[PDB]
Amino acid sequence: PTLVSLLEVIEPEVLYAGYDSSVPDSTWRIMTTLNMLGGRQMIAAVKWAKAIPGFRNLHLDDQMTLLQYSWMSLMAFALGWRSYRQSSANLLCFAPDLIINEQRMTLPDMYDQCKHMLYVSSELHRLQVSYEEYLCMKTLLLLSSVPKDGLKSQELFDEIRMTYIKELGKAIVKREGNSSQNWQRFYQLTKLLDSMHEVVENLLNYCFQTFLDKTMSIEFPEMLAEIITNQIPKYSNGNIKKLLFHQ
Amino acid sequence: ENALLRYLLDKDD
Ligand SMILES: COc1ccc([C@@H](Oc2ccc3c(cnn3-c3ccc(F)cc3)c2)[C@H](C)NC(=O)C2CC2)cn1
Repeated sequence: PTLVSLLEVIEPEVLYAGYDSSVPDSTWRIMTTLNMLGGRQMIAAVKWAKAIPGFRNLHLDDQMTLLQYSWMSLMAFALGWRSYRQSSANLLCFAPDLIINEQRMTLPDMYDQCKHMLYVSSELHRLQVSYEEYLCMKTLLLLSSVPKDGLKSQELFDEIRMTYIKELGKAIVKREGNSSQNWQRFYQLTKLLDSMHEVVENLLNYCFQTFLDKTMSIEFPEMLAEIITNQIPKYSNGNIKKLLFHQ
Repeated sequence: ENALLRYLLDKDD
């Protein structure tokens, strides 16, 4: 069995939001429902990461560290893919019972956050990204940041990261293009991977603010609350080494 | 510190 097929088989199931369509829409209602759903997406992300070949061999501390950094990169990219497979859109397919449409985008403060998510699905569409390439890219996003001093199992991590970089390369060759275009596609796809760092930084600005401002009454589940509580001090003390393909 | 995440990684799925 191929390494890419092993990443395919562990693709998490589609979760429903539990959004009652009969009651009218509001930004607060939608944002609250999405945070609660986000916690359930992140609980499934732990199960997902554990089944990625090589991940369970890293020190337990490194496993926690990687999921804590990458949480938003994983969710924005997976949503971007899900929304791109239901395109031409212009829509964010958060769950089958909760799709952010053009009318939902008009709601106060909705667009300002949605636009960073819409950039991801627009890029996968523009570059006509395949399933195999996507699977390789999502695993590479779990391994896109490390602490300032590095990981406990850094050597093993660098070995695992190189392995999945090579896996991405195999999915590019399959598109049957000449080596000049093969270099072009890799440059293009790894540029989107690098640009995820900015998408996340933009999404986390409004997310950290809604979490810290208790007067906004915007609830986060225990799983999301725990990640944000851990991440805020690390971004504050500069304890993050964002890995870049292009300099 | 990060009780829920450590539990989810340590437990058998
Ligand atoms: C209004 O726009 C947003 C944008 C992002 C979020 C939250 O982040 C996500 C990201 C992705 C999420 C979910 C749930 N589900 N999926 C998903 C769905 C499908 C898939 F394939 C992958 C993930 C939650 C975030 C924690 N909270 C904030 O940013 C709050 C300040 C607003 C909520 N509302």
